[PDB]
Amino acid sequence: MKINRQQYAESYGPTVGDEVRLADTDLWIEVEKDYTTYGDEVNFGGGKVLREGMGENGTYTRTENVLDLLLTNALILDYTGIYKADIGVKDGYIVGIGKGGNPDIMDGVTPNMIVGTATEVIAAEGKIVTAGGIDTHVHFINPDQVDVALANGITTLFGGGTGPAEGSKATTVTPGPWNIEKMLKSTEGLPINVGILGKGHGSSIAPIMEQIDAGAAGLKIHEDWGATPASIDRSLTVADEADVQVAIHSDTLNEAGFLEDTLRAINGRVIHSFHVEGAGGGHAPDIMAMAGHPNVLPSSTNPTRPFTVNTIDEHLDMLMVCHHLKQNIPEDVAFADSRIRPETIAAEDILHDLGIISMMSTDALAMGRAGEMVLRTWQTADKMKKQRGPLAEEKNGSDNFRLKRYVSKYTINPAIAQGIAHEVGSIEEGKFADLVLWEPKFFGVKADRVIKGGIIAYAQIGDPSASIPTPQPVMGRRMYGTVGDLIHDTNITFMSKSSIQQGVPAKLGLKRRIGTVKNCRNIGKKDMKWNDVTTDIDINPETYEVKVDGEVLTCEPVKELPMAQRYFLF
Amino acid sequence: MHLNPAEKEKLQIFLASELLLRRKARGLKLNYPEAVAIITSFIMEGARDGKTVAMLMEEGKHVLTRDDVMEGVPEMIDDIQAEATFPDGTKLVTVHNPIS
Amino acid sequence: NYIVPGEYRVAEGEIEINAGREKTTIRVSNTGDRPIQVGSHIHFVEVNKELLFDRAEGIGRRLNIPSGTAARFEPGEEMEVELTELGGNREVFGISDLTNGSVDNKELILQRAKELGYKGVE
Ligand code: NI
Ligand code: NI
Repeated sequence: MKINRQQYAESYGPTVGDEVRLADTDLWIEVEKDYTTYGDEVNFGGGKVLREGMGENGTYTRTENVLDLLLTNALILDYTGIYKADIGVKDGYIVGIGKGGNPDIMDGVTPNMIVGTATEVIAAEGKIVTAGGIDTHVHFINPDQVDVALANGITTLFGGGTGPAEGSKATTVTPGPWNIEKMLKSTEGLPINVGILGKGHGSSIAPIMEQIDAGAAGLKIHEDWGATPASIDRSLTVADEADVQVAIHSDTLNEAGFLEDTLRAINGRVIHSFHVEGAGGGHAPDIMAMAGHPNVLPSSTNPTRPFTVNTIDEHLDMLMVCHHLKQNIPEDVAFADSRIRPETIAAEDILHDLGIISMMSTDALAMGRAGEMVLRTWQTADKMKKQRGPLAEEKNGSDNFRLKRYVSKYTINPAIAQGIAHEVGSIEEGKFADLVLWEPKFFGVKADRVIKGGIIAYAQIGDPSASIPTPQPVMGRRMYGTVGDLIHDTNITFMSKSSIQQGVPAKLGLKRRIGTVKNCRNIGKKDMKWNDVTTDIDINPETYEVKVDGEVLTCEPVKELPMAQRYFLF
Repeated sequence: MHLNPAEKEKLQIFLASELLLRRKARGLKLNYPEAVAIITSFIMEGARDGKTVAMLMEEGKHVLTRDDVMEGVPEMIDDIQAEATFPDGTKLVTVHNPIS
Repeated sequence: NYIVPGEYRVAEGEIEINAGREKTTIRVSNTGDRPIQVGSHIHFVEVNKELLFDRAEGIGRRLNIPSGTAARFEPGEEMEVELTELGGNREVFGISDLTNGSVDNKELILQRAKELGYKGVE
């Protein structure tokens, strides 16, 4: 018996060789492979297949290969591939990617993906499923930023801050043992994974290190606290001992050094270079040349993504507010102004496209939009397809290679950089079930459902007083995963090894899952999935022209983007 | 007033429709959320007027046409559902493919 | 061209379901007075007792129809359906409790079926 492809895709989501448009972009992803057995597809509903004695096994207890949750017929978009599969979750973790159902009567059932009495079902047929976004440049300034991030598919917030204090409004820093402990306790009520960065500043080891022992998951070196050769050096020495990542916002002022001085202080050690283009901060004008080095893990923040006709005009006042500058101070204005360059922003687009800048991040509330990391990643990929064409690496009008390059910037690469990719960052077996479903029409704009540790945490859903959940108003709402003590089991607080070994979680009464930061000192640019290019980046000091391999990297600002006015109410 | 949860929430649909109607009156092609709001508030107000569910299921297809909205908006909206207090109590109105 | 956000561009060709499995066409009658709708993955011999058909020809089989669809029999309606073979371990448990094991045990299945009044045990 045969089903035409149009009808097949309508019923079960797309299969091998079918292509899906991403939102209202010009990007097309193609199904690369499909783990199903045609005719034994799992589905749930009245008179469907996942029913006792049929696609649901009525024999096995939960421990015997039965899933807690089966996502049926997902179109996975991940660094590991773009393919069709069932996703099986158990104990909060992804335990099987393959084909779920009942081995009694179905062919090809992955052995640990049995739908049994214990199995909950989420229908993903027709959806695109990605890992939760990993935002490693977060300022904790306003607790309302968490729903904003969940709504655009972000499930991990790494950064610093104590609320709307000027230190935190400028810098991703939670300074010292007490602020750290306070924010670890606060984190117990935030329905997202969190990792906290200590102040990466000091000329002695102990003041820096005690932050790591107190529970920080990494360090931030920021010029507003003095991004000197000493603070850089001491922070990397702490990090190398503690096995945590250091993020840097370097000395824009070139006050104690130029870029080559910062690199000399870094001394080949691993470091995550935040907002590498430099509008968000860094040696003027040539901080973006850090993204060519093998020991640098380079990220962009999002207000320069991608290069548009209004990008430059918004930047002056934004910067002045974030860094507590005064327009009535000319050197303040000069400092601000030196950071804002069309030349480097235009080249930043291309560097992303070439896999030279490996990661995206928001910079939430301190020159960055908490809910637009995923959004602007896809806008950039779309603008690059339009201006530069499909990449050479693609096959048959599909944008799969670009899609894998770009999805990696906000999922697996930030996780790798932070030392948390054993837990999160991708849809792989063994990793925490942080999953985002998207309708293709809303891909990258508004997440359908956000799954945190195997339970839906956030959903676009309608009137709670209605007969069914689809009537208006459909809006993003926290779900049962955020409620009561479930908030503890579905979210991870990432901490250093020494704080975990010193019993900080018990000391502070933390009930959240505790994740271990590890393996971040022996990684480099080569470990950035699909974004591993090292090269000599030349930035002309007088014209700010960017060159790679002898060629100028330039492109035009666009007047319009997709994933914008078709979707947003404001 | 004794507002319950739904009454408070549904006020925002009326407000979003008012917003979208001003945008349409100054000549803009409406986007997705705007078009949904307009048709949703149309339904709820129609229920307040005492129209039947069957009437609104059909009237809902003629509130906005494809030239009212941006490219691709018609095909984004498979249906619009809304519940409101009719003369006979709360009922659900499902408008299939409201914009052609 | 006209953008429909999230639209598919499906490949060419057709999907053959239950490929490589024996197919069998049988005639089935709803002898009851209320409608009976049978899903794609129910062991066919274990369907409602009032469906009349050669019950032996349902053993180890199910409807050869797209996963999640069904065959609907109105009261008194007789029609032909095509079956396919169960796959996997070819075991059936629960449902109407006619098999609870290998579907190879025809003999036992038919005996239970007949005893409980499942029509058509030949
Ligand atoms: Ni910065
Ligand atoms: Ni920042």
